[PDB]
Amino acid sequence: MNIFEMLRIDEGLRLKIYKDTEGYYTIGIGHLLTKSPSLNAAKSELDKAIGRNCNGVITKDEAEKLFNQDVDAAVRGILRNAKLKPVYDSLDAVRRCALINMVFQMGETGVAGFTNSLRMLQQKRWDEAAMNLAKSRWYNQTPNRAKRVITTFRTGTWDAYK
Ligand SMILES: [Cl-]
Ligand SMILES: [Cl-]
Repeated sequence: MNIFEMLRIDEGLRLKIYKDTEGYYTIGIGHLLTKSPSLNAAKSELDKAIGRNCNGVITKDEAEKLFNQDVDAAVRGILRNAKLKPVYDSLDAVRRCALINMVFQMGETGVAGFTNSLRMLQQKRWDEAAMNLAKSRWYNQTPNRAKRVITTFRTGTWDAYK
């Protein structure tokens, strides 16, 4: 198992513009296009991201390209973030993937706001951090996915995904 496989399971793959769980226009493997209510704005953002007239549809290849970009951006973002970097540095390989997952989903900023949880992960207090992570909007809105990420942090293994 690796980050790509992990995220492919949590996000799915769709080749046509769709609304995410929060109602935002998205495509491919969890690639947010926009938070605007306008399908056109979405369609516009899409073409700009692909560089062609897409008419709201893309190919698999294109979906995978956006995915590679997004994963790279997430890692780089973590590594640039004063709050995130130290946490990342302190973790083992598996749990690092869990932190990338959260960043991909919620943004650097979003994750950086899980102050208490971050401190606990940094102190290697697995069970405590898991419980704290659970007390969040995130957990309440997408519980199955949250639970998978949380178990990953708790155990340090890929069991939730197997
Ligand atoms: Cl809560
Ligand atoms: Cl879910």
